Amino acid sequence: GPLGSTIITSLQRKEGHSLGFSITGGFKQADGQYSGIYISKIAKDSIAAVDGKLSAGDILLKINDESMTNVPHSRAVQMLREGKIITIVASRQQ
Amino acid sequence: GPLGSTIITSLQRKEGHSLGFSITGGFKQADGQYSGIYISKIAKDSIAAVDGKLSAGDILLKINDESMTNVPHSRAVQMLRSEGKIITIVASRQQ
Repeated sequence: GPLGSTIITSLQRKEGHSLGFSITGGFKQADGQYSGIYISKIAKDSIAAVDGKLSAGDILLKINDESMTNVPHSRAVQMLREGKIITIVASRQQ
Repeated sequence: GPLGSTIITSLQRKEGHSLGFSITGGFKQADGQYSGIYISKIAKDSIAAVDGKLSAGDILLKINDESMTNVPHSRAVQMLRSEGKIITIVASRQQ
């Protein structure tokens, strides 16, 4: 059956470091909605990697009280570029 | 690599009929959060099946302005029973 772990983690920006994960998705669908946004890769040496909670393939659902569902790619990027503390809610399918 | 279609659809209850889809998930995790809620099955003859947008395996993210993320299973059931004639559902289909 379908299984989905709910991942919640808070990351602290470090001067000179980025969060260290790339994202994909958030594409405009023919029906007008925007596709889901996923974590594509995580740099082995980065704040997210050291945290260890997130993983590539996770779907991003929330970033600092901002929903990522039916949201364009550019908006999710701009929202991750925002304060010192970034609380992320994602889902990991298995 | 990962791709996910965002499905949004509004269903109308029919007097004498139920929505006609079962759900699974919403289990309490060791970290305290509740797992995602998925559509398990859809009755071949039901409002959701006739609508055709939803499918088994889709993860439910929103039901009539109520988030389904980090929500226990019983709460999702009660919210899919305490909802009015119109049910607006937002889910994601992974491929």
